[PDB]
Amino acid sequence: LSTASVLAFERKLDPSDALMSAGAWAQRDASQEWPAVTVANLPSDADTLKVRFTLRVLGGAGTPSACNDAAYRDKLLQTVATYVNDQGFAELARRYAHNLANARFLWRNRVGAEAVEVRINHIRQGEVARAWRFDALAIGLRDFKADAELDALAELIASGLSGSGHVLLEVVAFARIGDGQEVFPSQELKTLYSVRDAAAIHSQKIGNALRTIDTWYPDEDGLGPIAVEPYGSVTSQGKAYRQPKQKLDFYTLLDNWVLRDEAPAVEQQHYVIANLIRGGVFGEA
Amino acid sequence: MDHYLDIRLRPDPEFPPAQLMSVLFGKLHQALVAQGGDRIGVSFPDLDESRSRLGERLRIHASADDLRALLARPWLEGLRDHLQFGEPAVVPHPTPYRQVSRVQAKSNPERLRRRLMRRHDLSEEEARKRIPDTVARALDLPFVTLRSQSTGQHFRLFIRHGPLQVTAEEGGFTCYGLSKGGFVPWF
Repeated sequence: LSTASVLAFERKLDPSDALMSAGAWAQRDASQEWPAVTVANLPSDADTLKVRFTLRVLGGAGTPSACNDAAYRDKLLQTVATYVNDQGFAELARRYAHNLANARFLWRNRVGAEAVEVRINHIRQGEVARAWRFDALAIGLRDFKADAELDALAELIASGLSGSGHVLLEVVAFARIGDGQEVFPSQELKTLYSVRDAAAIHSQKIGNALRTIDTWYPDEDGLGPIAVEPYGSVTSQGKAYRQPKQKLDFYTLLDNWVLRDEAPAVEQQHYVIANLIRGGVFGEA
Repeated sequence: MDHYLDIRLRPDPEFPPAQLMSVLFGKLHQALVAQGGDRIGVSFPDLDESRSRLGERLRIHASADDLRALLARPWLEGLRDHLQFGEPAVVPHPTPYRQVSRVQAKSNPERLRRRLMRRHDLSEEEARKRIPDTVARALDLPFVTLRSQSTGQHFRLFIRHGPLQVTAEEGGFTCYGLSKGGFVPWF
């Protein structure tokens, strides 16, 4: 009937902090004990990297943690219900699986690498239930939406976002950046970011490569994907995109589709649902 | 050779122009170990000194053998059938006497100064009034900041211009990444 004043959503697709360990190649499957970066001098024995984080795919899309109006609550839940009757989460889930497929969570530890392999493990207990292996340099990173045996990893995340099972994913990334150069972890307020005396990447930075989805935007599709952001901006390159003057924008496409029940051929609604999977204090007033 | 392409001014959401646009130009290549190919060209057409900036867009002409012989392994491909190649460009018949360089600047480090001066495995009885260093005072750094590990803003460099020819690189003769002279014109 109108927008509420207090509304927040919770972070689905939450990664953990990815600890980065080095280690020499030809010990790959027997990588129980590879040491981590011990600080700030890096050897030449170790010739590849090892980046591991766990990923939980929770479930629930348009259910707020803390709403304020019950009519708006049920209208938003029936909008997400009419989205999910149309199709699963599998179109968003295959695009999340694309970012899982390469190691694009290695931000600059991937550019300048000769072979990067990513191993995703769907685990029910400590026992591993089904494993995956992908080649990061040889798979996509831009477009054309085509690689076999990745659709099962898409259907897994579609089930986990739709709630058809608990999904826990334990990923490992082996980056042959070369014979022991000095890699770059995240940096706090200059000091490198650590966890326990082991260098790592923040989970919002690991998570920022996962909602790098959005190849649909007002300009032509020649530059590729942007992270799904309200008023979708880039913070250091400088270009702050998706101006609210023109209508393709999260708050506009949310408030006109919940309150004003819009349905032309507008089936790029994946940006709005991908913002709801991101969560956050949306508005309000 | 001729087969050089420029793209038009499009904004790229993968490359921030903040601290690495004048540093990483040929650093991901294997030219520092030199096990395979060794031909790479470094150029800078843009000399504009207005206020706190020197060089901001990419036009750097490399060699002829590097795109053709060194790329037998997949290292720059994948972007083959994106667009159709249009009308070809010409190699410019004019060129000026303009081109900038950076080769030989390593003479006297500034983080380690007092002990490079006299150590030949002997003592120091007179080491306080040897030369006056308090006479000279200069402060200017308009050069390309090119960074490494354990650096501040920038270590040093001074303009040591004057070596310039109309001759490009040669095989086997490399000092850092470039030889005496080269071919790049204005247009």
